[PDB]
Amino acid sequence: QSEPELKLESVVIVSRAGVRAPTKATQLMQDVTPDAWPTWPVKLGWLTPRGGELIAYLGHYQRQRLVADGLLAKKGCPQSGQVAIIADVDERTRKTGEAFAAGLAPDCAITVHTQTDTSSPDPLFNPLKTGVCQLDNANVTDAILSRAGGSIADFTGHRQTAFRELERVLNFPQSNLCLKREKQDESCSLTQALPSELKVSADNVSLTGAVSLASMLTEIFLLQQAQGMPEPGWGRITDSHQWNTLLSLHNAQFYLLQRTPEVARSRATPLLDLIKTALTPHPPQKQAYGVTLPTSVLFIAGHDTNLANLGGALELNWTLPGQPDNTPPGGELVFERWRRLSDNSQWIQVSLVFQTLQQMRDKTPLSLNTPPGEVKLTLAGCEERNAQGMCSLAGFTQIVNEARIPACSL
Ligand SMILES: O=P(O)(O)O[C@H]1[C@H](OP(=O)(O)O)[C@@H](OP(=O)(O)O)[C@H](OP(=O)(O)O)[C@@H](OP(=O)(O)O)[C@H]1OP(=O)(O)O
Ligand SMILES: [Hg+2]
Ligand SMILES: [Hg+2]
Ligand SMILES: [Hg+2]
Ligand SMILES: [Hg+2]
Repeated sequence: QSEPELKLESVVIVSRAGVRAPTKATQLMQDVTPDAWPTWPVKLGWLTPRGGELIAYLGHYQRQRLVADGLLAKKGCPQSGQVAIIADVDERTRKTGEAFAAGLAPDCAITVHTQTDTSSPDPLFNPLKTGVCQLDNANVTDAILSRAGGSIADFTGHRQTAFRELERVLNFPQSNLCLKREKQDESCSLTQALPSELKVSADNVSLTGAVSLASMLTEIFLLQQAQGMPEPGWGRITDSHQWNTLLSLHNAQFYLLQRTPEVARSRATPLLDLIKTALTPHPPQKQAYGVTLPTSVLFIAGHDTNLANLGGALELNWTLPGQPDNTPPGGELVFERWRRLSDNSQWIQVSLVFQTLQQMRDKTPLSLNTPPGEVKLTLAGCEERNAQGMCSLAGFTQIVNEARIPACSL
């Protein structure tokens, strides 16, 4: 029987938090629709129990997957430290780490380590906001505008079809924002009523107006769907095409603010350092978060911006068949180090593991038989590859060292 020529030696999963209630409920959100937003079973921004179950499924899947690759034992709790879990201080990320452990090894109580000070943000997930490093305002401004085609106006102008789809879903024409508008000489328009401007500072970047609103609203519609609510978008979202059109507004914002290299590299450096050190073979030692690296499996509960920052920084591009959100709740950026038995050389494979929107809607349990979606990624900047398209450890290490911003390391 043909035997595998590669042996899995280490896995690093950067995961976005699972399904959660929208993070805010502003007046603007109510003014763009005459309808009422459906309420959620948990506080704003918190993980819903269904979201935890969905993450638990991925945890269950990963356990089966890793067992077949012989990295984890089929029975019992993983050895001490064999599995390490790190999470951002947010309630949803902490709970996502807990839901993953529960699914990976039920009743095994794998600790979910976070920064000790839980009332302060963790720079690992955003060194910009905590002041670890700064963005070059002038350079970032030019890079974002450049990728926008010169202006936000031209950017949004190319996505009016998607904006009109959102307006339709919101029944925008019959909203307070529309009715109480004075310049009623022209038709009501989200992009016109809320001009979008690029804001750039040393610690942050943002798009005001319709761009950021549309990006948040469409994500909420996705959240309603994944949460299993009766009629997302008030029943006005009836087919896959509409889902894609709507979410494209969401992916569009991330393309500008989170994938742009001038922002991504800085914002992803701490995570790049962690990932590299965890994937690089070396003597174990209690490190950051009280975790010992390297180890078999490291699961990091982060956010969608983290996945996008890492994609931009590593030049990893992807689209997820069945999932309109490129960085969906529970989505996992998976890094694996495989050793080639023939010569003991080290290789790194990157992929994006995720649940399709329907698998979230139907809350379908996962397993090797019913696996979640998975896309094998290709590091666009890697030259030295093996038969299976993986990048050599040296190649990967070169890519990370050139991408990271030293000034942003922790
Ligand atoms: O960590 P927070 O301070 O609570 O900020 C959150 C978080 O963004 P980050 O990646 O910067 O952490 C959400 O991302 P997830 O944790 O869900 O992965 C994002 O939600 P979306 O981008 O998916 O919509 C949301 O933004 P939003 O206003 O659209 O809810 C945003 O909140 P802020 O805009 O206030 O920073
Ligand atoms: Hg800890
Ligand atoms: Hg280490
Ligand atoms: Hg996202
Ligand atoms: Hg998202």
